[PDB]
Amino acid sequence: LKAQTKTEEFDAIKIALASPDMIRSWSFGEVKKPETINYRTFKPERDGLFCARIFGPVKDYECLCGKYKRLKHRGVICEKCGVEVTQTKVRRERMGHIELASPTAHIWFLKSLPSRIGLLLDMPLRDIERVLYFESYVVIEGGMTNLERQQILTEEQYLDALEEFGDEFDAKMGAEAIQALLKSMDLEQECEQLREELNETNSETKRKKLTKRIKLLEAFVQSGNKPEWMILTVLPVLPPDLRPLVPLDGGRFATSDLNDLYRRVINRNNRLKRLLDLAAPDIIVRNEKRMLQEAVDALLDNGRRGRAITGSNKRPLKSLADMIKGGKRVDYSGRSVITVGPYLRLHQCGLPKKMALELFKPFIYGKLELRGLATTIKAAKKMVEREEAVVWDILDEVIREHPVLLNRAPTLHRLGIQAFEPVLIEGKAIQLHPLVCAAYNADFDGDQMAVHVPLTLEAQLEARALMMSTNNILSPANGEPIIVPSQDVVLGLYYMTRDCVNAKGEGMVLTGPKEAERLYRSGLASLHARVKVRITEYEKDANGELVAKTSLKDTTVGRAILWMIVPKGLPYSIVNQALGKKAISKMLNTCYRILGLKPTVIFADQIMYTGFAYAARSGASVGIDDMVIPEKKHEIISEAEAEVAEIQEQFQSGLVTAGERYNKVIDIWAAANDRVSKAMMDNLQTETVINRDGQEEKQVSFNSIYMMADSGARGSAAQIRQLAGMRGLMAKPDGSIIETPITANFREGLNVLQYFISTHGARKGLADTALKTANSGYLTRRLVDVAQDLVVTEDDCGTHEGIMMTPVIEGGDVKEPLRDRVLGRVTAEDVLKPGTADILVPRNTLLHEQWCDLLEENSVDAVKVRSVVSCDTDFGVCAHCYGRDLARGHIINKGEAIGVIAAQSIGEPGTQLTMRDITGGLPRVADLFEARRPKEPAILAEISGIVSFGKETKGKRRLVITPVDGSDPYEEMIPKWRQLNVFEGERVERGDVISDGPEAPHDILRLRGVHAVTRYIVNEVQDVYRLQGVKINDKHIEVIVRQMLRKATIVNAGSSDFLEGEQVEYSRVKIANRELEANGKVGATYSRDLLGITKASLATESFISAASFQETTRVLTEAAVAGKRDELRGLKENVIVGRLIPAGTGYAYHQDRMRRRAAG
Amino acid sequence: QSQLKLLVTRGKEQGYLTYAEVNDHLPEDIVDSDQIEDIIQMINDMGIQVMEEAPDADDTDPVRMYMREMGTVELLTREGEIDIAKRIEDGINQVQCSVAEYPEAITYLLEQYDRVEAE
Amino acid sequence: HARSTGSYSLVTQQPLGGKAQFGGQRFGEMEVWALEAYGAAYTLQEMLTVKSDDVNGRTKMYKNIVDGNHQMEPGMPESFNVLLKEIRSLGINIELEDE
Amino acid sequence: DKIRKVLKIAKEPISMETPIGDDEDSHLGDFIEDTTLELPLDSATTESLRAATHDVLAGLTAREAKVLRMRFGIDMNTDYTLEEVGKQFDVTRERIRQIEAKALRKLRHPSRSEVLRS
Amino acid sequence: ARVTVQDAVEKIGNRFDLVLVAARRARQMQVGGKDPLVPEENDKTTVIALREIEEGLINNQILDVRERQEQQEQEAAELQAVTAIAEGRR
Amino acid sequence: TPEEKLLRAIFGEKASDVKDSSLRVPNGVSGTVIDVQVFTRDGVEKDKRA
Ligand SMILES: [Mg+2]
Ligand SMILES: [Zn+2]
Ligand SMILES: [Zn+2]
Repeated sequence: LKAQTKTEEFDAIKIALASPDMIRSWSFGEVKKPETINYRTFKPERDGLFCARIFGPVKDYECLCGKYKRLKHRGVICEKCGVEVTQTKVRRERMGHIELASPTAHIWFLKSLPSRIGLLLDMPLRDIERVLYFESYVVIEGGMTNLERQQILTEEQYLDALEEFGDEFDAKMGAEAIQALLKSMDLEQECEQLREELNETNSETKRKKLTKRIKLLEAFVQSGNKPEWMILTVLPVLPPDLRPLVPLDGGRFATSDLNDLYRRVINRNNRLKRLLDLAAPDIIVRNEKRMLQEAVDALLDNGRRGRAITGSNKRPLKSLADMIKGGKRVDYSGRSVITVGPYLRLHQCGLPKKMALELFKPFIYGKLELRGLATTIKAAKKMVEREEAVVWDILDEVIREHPVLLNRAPTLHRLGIQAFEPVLIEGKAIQLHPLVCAAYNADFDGDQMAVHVPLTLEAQLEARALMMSTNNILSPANGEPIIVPSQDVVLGLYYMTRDCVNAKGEGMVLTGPKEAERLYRSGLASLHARVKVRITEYEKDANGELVAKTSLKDTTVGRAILWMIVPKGLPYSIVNQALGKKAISKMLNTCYRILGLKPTVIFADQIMYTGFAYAARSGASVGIDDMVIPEKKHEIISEAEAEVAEIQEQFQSGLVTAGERYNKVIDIWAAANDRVSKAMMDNLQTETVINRDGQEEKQVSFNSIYMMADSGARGSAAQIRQLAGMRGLMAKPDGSIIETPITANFREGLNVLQYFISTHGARKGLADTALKTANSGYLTRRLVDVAQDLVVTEDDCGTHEGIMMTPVIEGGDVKEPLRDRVLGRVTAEDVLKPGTADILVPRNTLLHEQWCDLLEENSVDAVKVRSVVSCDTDFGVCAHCYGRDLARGHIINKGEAIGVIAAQSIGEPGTQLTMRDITGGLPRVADLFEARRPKEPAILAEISGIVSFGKETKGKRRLVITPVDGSDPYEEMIPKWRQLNVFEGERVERGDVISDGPEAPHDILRLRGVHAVTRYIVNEVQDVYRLQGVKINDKHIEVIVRQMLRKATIVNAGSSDFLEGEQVEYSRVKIANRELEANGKVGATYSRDLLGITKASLATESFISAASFQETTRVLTEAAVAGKRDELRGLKENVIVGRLIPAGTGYAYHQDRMRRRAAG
Repeated sequence: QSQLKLLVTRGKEQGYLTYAEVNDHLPEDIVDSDQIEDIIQMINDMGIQVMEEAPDADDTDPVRMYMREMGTVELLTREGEIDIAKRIEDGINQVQCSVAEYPEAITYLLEQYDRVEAE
Repeated sequence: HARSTGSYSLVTQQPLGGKAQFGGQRFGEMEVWALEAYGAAYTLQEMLTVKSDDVNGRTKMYKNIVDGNHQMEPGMPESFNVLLKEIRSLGINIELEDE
Repeated sequence: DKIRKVLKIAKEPISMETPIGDDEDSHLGDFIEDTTLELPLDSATTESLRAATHDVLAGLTAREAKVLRMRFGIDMNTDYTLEEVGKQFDVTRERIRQIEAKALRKLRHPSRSEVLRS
Repeated sequence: ARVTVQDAVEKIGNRFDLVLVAARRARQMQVGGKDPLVPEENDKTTVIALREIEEGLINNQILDVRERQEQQEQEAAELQAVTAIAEGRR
Repeated sequence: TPEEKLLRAIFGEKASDVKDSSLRVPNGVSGTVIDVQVFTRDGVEKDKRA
């Protein structure tokens, strides 16, 4: 016995046509005058666009005239002027209407791609439907003689037919004529007779229009909307506050264009009303009616036909539709220039004093009034406005464990916004931890970040348990660590290794920590010698715990002292015995996988501190003598120019092909470039001589530059090769290469010519960067738009099938193995063992248990693994079938947000993708995801049969192959162009290659298989990331491909109507509920269909979600026609409405409310 | 034929949606702001089938359409005008005479006059 | 720049200033991607309603802050209520029914 | 000055949808601030003001709290005068004004309303 | 637990549910009957609840059950007024 | 508001029918005035300082 009539919680929103009476329901009065505000009193006119009696009062609680002022009469209307004295926000929510004389056609339901009023009526849009309502050619409204039912007549034909019969087939013209047409139309009887006629002896020569319209008519009739509402007779009015005319600075009002529109339509409508009472000349009245049509259409949606101008502005007027067709500012926020903060931890950030003071204003107020100090709220305001010492301490209390989340401009992935504990800093710049300085892709060139203050309690906990930096150790894209130490610190730890012979060395042994005392007290060096010490190692096995292991290993001073930082566990020493390069991150990774979060975090802070400190102690610099040039430079250059000289002489005397000597001489200079490069590196690498004991030995150069290169720290081979070696082949604006490479280098002088040559490379480099940077996000938007609705649900379903994972082997003819693509993956079922037993069924491949997949030798290189591609889930993703790859080490928590994180991880490295039988680059990625047919698609054998020619060029034609065997034939079409690969008589299998060219994903999915096409997409999209050298897990690719294969096509006979291509969601859930419902014969078999990202994203349940990205004027219209309703499970549509997101911290709420909406 | 064959055969699929192409390969008076939206609506989005929904739908201005019906001149001369005006006065006269026939119109005018003199 | 609470535009009740304070920072699509990725439902909730353009919400939650209660008590943003009125201003009708 | 006021009526005038800074993308009507609304700070101070007064009239007597409350008209809508209060309390005019002043005398030490003043 | 917060997820899986329950308890502390179990040590209610969850006390079923007892305490102990009202409209 | 009417009644009314809109140096910045200037309307009482 509920049935509440108030503004409570809603479970869904409904969209449909509006009856004239439906408009009257919103009407709080009727606009009747084009008047807005008074010319002198500046007061709302009587019945104008800004009435007070109709809409709302100007001032809050005082009426128009002034008979009533204060809260005494908040429910009673005024005597002199019926002005309901409530609020002024009432003026913002009140509707109102205008009631037109002659009917008017709604511009949307009239001319919006398909003519809704036309297709519903079966009548040409801009041809007939225009000429019959623009007062030109009269139309018929049903005749029982000579004339049909919807034919078009001229005035002459009208009077002729009227004379022949008349007074029994009367049919007007114009708007009301189309009204009587739609009104007379019987949706029910037509829905029957159309079904009858459009099924009688007709092949595929008609079925198109038949199925189309019948589905459309059935939809409209079942929608509930009456076709009468299509053209309106009562036009509603927008609230005044949503289109106000507010006085700016010193007069000069500011109004909305809608006021001009409504004023025009009101004027034209009034004249029409007046003409329908005075003398009524047909030309005059009909013209004014067409003008009313103009005004109404211009108000609803300009678009579209010339665009009504006026308003002095040469620009058009922003109609209603243009205000809803196509960035959320927020309080408690700020931004500033960022700065490095070495003394910070990983969970801390430097927040400026004055900045944090203004940010936590309301918190300071509350805490002040709570303790004492400030007698009242305004006292607190005055107390903080006059920064009075004690207030700062109170601030030190409010920001204590109150997380503040930071954000950078280009937010590519989840790690764009990370939370920190605010640390007050005497300054006006925002300091950041140098470890998470890579996740933001932030530099200190002058980049500036923004800060947000989690106000809500659960918002603070969300920031601490999710967005906190300490929880984001690993990258969501690849399992590898993301807060890994960078340039400065890594060069430091690289210097803390680097075993140098002798030089204050000798093997004076001690025990770990004591070595520190040895280092500070000089005497001994630091990079010697090697030297031996006692290392107390710790290891665990089987029953965990800890097992000591004291020994005597030969490390160095640096390794000895550095060992102190290493946590309890770990293999110890051997992780330090190496150096500082990539194992610097490997060490962090292993530490995380064998210890945990906290030990890894503190280890990260320690290694950062260590790196910085010892790097500072080192004092590595970059003098001009650090980049030593090879002596053989001029030699190699002369030799190369000698060879090219001979080639040019040969070209002079004919001999060699002069047409392509350009290429081979380029090979000469290219070889020479590699010669200079190899010479420079082999020199600058080792060098040195030292003098160990009895002198004479060789190590590796301590040449600063090399130290930077052999330890990450921004220093690559190519860059160094340009510094001391030579800048190789340079590009030319033509796209060609110049046959005179930059012989000189930056260490040397650079001639004006070759610099004017290199300027092209720099120009196109920056330009191309500017393109791919925006193009990357341009792809990301499509990825998110298509994927941001699926979330891991229903815990862990059954099913065992899944793509057989195998090491990506180009080693067929080039040798290149990668076998780490299986880890944190849930096993399909006991994937065998050269003997028996071993692997369990649903056992997720651990990080230590994937290392067990090496104890089964190189024999086992194939494992079946559950993936998101398969998974017999319905509207989500099985937790098992997904994996675990997060910043978290465990499996994904039930109700995460796989879609967005997948899209982000894919489109994040897009910044470093070079756009162009190998396209390659971001464009290649786009084409693979869009699933576009190649420029020269190959062909496959649909059914295994016997290959034979089917009439040599007898069409038409063009060759024909016919693989026939067992039963029934097939006739494929070969267009002569491009050869073949299978002679006549030979047999083929189900999906064999008979064109040896580019494969089409549609054909692969349609014939080869889903596992094959998904394997193709992932292994082809990865191959373009291999070249760019960007690590990205296959899980996410499989994730987007999952809903990339969302819909299918049914071919048989079931409750679903055959030709309709529907998603396997409704398909599977309905076929599961039909085998055991009444009969399996009341349902058909479906067929998976490959559709691109855009084509897939285009289709979606919610009309609001669609109204977001795709064309709003279309989606909103068509969704209006059929009584559709969003209810209401998507992310995006649940975001713009401003409620809890059906994922993460939500989900539980949605599940409860979802089950709650089962009672009715 | 012309429009259909040209549009379909050319746009396959014109790659970058080359708009500035077929809009010149169309008849009638050009440079309109009306026919524009009817081409940007078909090309993409509902591909393949939309290109079959275009022709079947393909199988303008207030003032220009106003001068059209005004085109029916039926102009007059001094003779014509005086003629029409004469018919006006004739009709009016017959109406007023028909009012004179009505006695209650006279007596009502009499009653309302006494109301006028009674102030 | 930093802003606790300031002025708002007449059209859309969104933060803006330059007359005494500074117009608040802009969130956006790039950021709501991240918040959805994390699962910060309440963080996005507030960042989309009370923290921005929820007329009564901002005031109610501000009072709850000075009283040291936090919580939220959100509501339908005017940046969607306006959308209702604008769509309803056309011949099309949208209603938010209960259950 | 008549001409001066005349020129303040000219022009439509300007529409909000006018581009200004040419940002992404600017609109004149987007810079127009709302003034009919009150600052959340101001609303909070007003509420705390109600509580403050509601707690200050507690340290008074009935024949003094009611007097000040009814005279200056608070928590009762319609405010009354010396006569309408002097009739409901027998003693008329000067007597009730005496008490009305005595309450104001009482408010010369507390700081709550003092700081709420500004 | 001012740096994970990871130890709490072990006691109750799904970091999201962790946030919900922890916010629930933190709400109980910030407004209403405070009474923490783990010593404060100058920590916000945000973290105090997390410290408890890590400690092993105060979970989801725990709060729900204690809420049941809370209702059985407010209702059953003050039923005299409710019954006296029950005889109001017969 | 009644409470505010009482409040000023307790500390002195002086409820002037005027507001306030004086040009103030924005919070944060601080410096020295080097030059003042006043452009008066053509037909307005010139100021003492002007
Ligand atoms: Mg930069
Ligand atoms: Zn009134
Ligand atoms: Zn599954």
